[PDB]
Amino acid sequence: KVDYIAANHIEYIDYKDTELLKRFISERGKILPRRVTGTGAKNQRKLTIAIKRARIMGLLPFVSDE
Amino acid sequence: QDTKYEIMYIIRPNIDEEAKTALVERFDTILKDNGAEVIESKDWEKRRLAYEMNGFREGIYHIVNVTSPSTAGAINEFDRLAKINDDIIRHMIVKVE
Amino acid sequence: KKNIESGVAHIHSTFNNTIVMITDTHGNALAWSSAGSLGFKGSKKSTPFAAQMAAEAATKVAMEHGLKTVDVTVKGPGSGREAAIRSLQATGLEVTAIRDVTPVPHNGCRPPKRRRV
Amino acid sequence: AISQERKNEIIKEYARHEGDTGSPEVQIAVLTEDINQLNEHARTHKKDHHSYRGLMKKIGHRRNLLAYLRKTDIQRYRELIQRLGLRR
RNA sequence: UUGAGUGCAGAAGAGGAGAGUGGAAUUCCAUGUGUAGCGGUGAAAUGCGUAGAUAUAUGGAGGAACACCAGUGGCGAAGGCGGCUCUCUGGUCUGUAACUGACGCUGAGGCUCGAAAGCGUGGGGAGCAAACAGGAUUAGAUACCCUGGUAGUCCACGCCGUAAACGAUGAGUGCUAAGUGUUGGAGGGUUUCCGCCCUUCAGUGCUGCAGCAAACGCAUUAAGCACUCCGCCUGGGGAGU
Repeated sequence: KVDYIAANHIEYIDYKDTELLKRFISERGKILPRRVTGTGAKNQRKLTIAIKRARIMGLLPFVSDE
Repeated sequence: QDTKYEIMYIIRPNIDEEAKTALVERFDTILKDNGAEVIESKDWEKRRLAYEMNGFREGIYHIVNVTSPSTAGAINEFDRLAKINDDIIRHMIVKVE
Repeated sequence: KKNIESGVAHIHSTFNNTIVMITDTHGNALAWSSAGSLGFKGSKKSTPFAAQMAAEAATKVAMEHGLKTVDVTVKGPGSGREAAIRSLQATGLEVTAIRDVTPVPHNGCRPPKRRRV
Repeated sequence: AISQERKNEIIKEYARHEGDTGSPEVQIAVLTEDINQLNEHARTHKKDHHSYRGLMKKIGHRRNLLAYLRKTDIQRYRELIQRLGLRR
């Protein structure tokens, strides 16, 4: 019942579209489980791979609490 | 056939105007001379970082796409000089599909 | 002395003890207290009263040197985490921001054995 | 191992006629090529146990097809093994 | 040409080996502040500390495991595999129906793989911890509890070949009501369907009918109905001696 994120016919995550990517991190900086944000089955994987690539080149934080 | 690559890397802010260009062209060269087809180069964005790396908080984001055969040494030679250089913070080669 | 009037207070409380130290933003140490010093012993130093008295015996001294606001650092899963902050706000201070920092690893350590009693 | 280039190239030098992707001569030629390349890979990384197993399976399958080729005709069998050069 | 296999078109994956790389955390070290305790228990003690401890801030070093995503989810023949990127590499599934024409199944001896503990040779050593030491409880405690700590745990190449190595359920193949979720597909209608509905292939869980079972229960993922090939058993001890 929770609408899928990819209603817009998106194909490639590209691990750089940080605007596109902020929908799924925790307001603290963690990751949000599928059942929480109601996402796909193969979409749950590439999301994580993208953001893990991003968390190395600095385009995203590891910890955002301070 | 031949695969695809996106080689993004970081450059410090304290660069000059010439050093940047000489570095970029030098890497273009060492890319070519090992059988790469350097398609294009760009400068993504003058960005800061969400956390420091060594003594920096910002860096220039350059990027080049290149194709080559699999046994083409045009990648090993790149990383053999990127990670031993000085003005480059990090980098990440990725297959592009 | 020197009337810095701007600093941070740390809180660190195990299952069997509690401590509070107040320093500046850097922060070079200014004033601290603990239920260990206040005469309590052992089987009691983990009670929501020792927190009150440690907090008081620290703040009543620290604010002398000149200090009105402070920041709060809360480690230490325990039982004075609640009484301590309120007790700071009781003897006339300006607890303003509250951040919880508890060291959590990314799974690179071996904890000890489980206890069999 | 091989890619469609030589995979398609060889199946025309042992093709009995046009479109012989069956033809127990062609299958064993292809398997010979691939087990050669896998032998190379194994000599390189000689602790990849989870692929030496596939090597074994391919060897067995080629053995079986050879056995079948022999018990329906002999001249084909001999002429092929003299064409491919195997069978110690 | 239906079983098997190959071609052509697509799909998923913590399947394996090699080469580098990231952050958080614990600890040791350097320095600034800083004053009398810290830590531990059912209660206590041993212990570290005024040669300035715990705390706290900055930087450095080193080894190891990969927080969240994480799911009766995935892959592998089993043992098992979870940070990231690259080079080599195996297997499975759905579609089409080009092609060979039964090429199949099982499989004593043989060969390969084989958790953890263990041995050899050379490295490496942060945490944790058999042996060991000290402290406690006890009539006694060479044990449970606490403070330390050596081999080991990691890496390369050899060796050994064992687990409740478990679903205590050998493998191939075909037939016999339903309902319900979930991973990966291919088709058909509605269609912005990429959000429904219908048909089908492959795994994967729960309930349940015939039938079976000494009961407990199992039931298209049979422990039902049947054929083929293998292994094993015949009272408990003596003893896997």
